[PDB]
Amino acid sequence: SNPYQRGPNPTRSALTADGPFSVATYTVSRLSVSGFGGGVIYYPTGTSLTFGGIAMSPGYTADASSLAWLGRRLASHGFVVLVINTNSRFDGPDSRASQLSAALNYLRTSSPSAVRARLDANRLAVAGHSMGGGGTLRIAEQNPSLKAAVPLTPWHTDKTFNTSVPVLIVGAEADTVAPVSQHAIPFYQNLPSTTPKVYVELCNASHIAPNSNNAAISVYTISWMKLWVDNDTRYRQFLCNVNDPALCDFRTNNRHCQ
Repeated sequence: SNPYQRGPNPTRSALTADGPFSVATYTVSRLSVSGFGGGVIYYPTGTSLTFGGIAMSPGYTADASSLAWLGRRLASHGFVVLVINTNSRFDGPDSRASQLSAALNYLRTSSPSAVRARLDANRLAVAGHSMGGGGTLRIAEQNPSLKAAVPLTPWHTDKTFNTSVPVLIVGAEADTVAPVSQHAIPFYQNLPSTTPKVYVELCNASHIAPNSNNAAISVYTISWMKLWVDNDTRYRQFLCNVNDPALCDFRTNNRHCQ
């Protein structure tokens, strides 16, 4: 058996709404922590099981509420999710990477008792929007023990990231803030050919598509986290041999399908 498998057999429809786990929230004040700006933890309740953890970063001038829907969505499918606020809303992508690192260390070592009781500190991943997506790529470079990384409409002025962490990038076709031709697609192509990687492009979507309920972002983020954080091969079906009308491009080296 797989000891990390959680929840019933998935259907695509089930991954476009909140999942089977009830969700509690814990607000982390910025005065209570060092190395990042606090944020909000979404985590399963009404259960005795433990789950993998995810640290998520918002983008430039944005706060954790810009990703609240996705933190709740992920936690409801079986994850402990900390959506951070940054020390300053103006911090850049590599500063955001440092703060994801501090947030992960916090989850593992000094999170509240109710949160720590649901976390398997051995299985952690990262995600982030915009400059927070650039920070996701950088921390994946810095910490190869992470299980997965999902940069959402990522922005960074560096374009080559040497990481072995499995990466799924979400680009937005019509993005004029981090245009896919200058950001998402170069990040995808410049990742090592030996790293499991996937690129999905949302049809006629803008840079802020990740900041509100989005069925495609839901399906692919849940599935990538399930497959790699939980070793849950039941979610391969949503990531292999895909034809999704909400997508106008899908690329992969297919290392995750077997």
